[PDB]
Amino acid sequence: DVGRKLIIDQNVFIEGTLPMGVVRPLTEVEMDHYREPFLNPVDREPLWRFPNELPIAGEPANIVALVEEYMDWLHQSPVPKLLFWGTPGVLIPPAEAARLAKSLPNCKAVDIGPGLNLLQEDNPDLIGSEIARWLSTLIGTGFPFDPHYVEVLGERMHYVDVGPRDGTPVLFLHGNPTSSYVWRNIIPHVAPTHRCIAPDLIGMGKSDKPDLGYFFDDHVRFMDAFIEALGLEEVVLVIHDWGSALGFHWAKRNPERVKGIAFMEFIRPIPT
Repeated sequence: DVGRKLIIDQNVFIEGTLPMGVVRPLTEVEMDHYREPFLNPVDREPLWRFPNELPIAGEPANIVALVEEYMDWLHQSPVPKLLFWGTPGVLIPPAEAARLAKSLPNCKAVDIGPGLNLLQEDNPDLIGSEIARWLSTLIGTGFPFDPHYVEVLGERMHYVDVGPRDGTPVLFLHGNPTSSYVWRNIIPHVAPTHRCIAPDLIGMGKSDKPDLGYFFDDHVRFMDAFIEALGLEEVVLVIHDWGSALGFHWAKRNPERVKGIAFMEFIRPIPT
């Protein structure tokens, strides 16, 4: 497979596909932070498995059914929702995003303007502040955060933990091919009032990277165990890309524990 050779050996997903998910040009110091987890090609299996797990034309059936179920849940749920989107987008066209805010119950839409997939890198000030104005009702290239580590299923996962200890914590779930680094400029707009937790997915960021196939079920197992390892009860979700698949799948299974979902460029079944 030549496609797999480019993603694994030539790192095309990091050096090519990821810059095509941001409208503005990144800097070499920002790209160094996205490169650092995947310096060794043997650590790049998540970069290849994630797009091969996308729900496209009814395959893979296990993902398509899972995503259909939480999309069905989201349309039935009264949980407050906040939907960011940009033009032209990547996973969500601007027309389908605005139509989704109509159909979803209790959903506020936010036009961010210019955006592809990494809307956090194009306009982190609108996203972080509109989240803060939303939680009330209920640029930096470094990573200035203390590394917290918790043992999960025999492996060790890294996460960001800032903000007050009381109240409802806010769980930030990144996607492919990022890490908690993608929330570095959103978190400061929320940390002064609400606890902010931003884990790195297993095999990504600073978390441990075992010899796994890194299917979606692998992330589900590790993210379920992460949330119980931290002792989180009720949470607010801020989810993006494949993190939205984890966030929505966990919210569908534990709807009484979710107080609000802010999402953008999320996972949905694609007919063609």
